[PDB]
Amino acid sequence: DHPPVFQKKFYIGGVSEDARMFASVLRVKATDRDTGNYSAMAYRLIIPPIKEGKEGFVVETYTGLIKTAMLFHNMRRSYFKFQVIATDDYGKGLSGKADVLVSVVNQLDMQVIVSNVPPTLVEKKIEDLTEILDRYVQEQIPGAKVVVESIGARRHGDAYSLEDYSKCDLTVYAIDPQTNRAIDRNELFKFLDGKLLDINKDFQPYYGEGGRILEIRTPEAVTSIKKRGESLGYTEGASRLVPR
Ligand SMILES: *[C@H]1O[C@H](CO)[C@@H](O)[C@H](O)[C@@H]1O
Repeated sequence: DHPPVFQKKFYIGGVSEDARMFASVLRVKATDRDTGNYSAMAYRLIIPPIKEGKEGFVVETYTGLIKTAMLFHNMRRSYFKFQVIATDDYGKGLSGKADVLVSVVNQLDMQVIVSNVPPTLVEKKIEDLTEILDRYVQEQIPGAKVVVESIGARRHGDAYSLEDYSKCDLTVYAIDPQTNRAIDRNELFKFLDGKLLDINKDFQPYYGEGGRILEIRTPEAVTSIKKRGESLGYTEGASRLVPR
């Protein structure tokens, strides 16, 4: 008689500082090893105490969806290590467990993947596309996890203020469980841009003929942060100050 087994031993996710209350973070799932059943699994989180009556995150008991339960203003680099449990038979059966890491980021952690297909196409296939991106990042940083911040129209024009809904801006970041924070955005750029032709070939079954990533770019918000004189420090190979 065997306990529920989570599909991953370790779920990694992220939230941005501006995430709304009860925003989706990630979904967990456990099944019975012998039958594959999962229709009666009750999911619960085990989170350490948080100040001020905040609860951090909740999980939908019967769907496994983890959602935010507090705001994350100014909390870039905060991290939440907790557990999720699954108990079969609506709580009356055996239990399994997995670890969870959620890291807080902002636009200083992100890169924009620009594609020549509409955002609805990218969104529809996002699970398969994220898994491909994971593979390339994990070759450089084992165990890292790519997270999708947003999928939208391609931004362009002055200050990237115009929207082209026939193309797509896919804003991503990656969380490193060794550091409990995001991978440096310029390292993330190097990982993706350096393999852009290989990633494009892997994306072909999903983007269709003629579809490809056009470029990787840094969010416009990063330029606004430097103009305000924030997060500026030393970086390697340059005398110009770049936001951290
Ligand atoms: C809730 O929705 C987010 C995206 O909005 C997913 O990334 C997550 O896995 C869950 O399905």
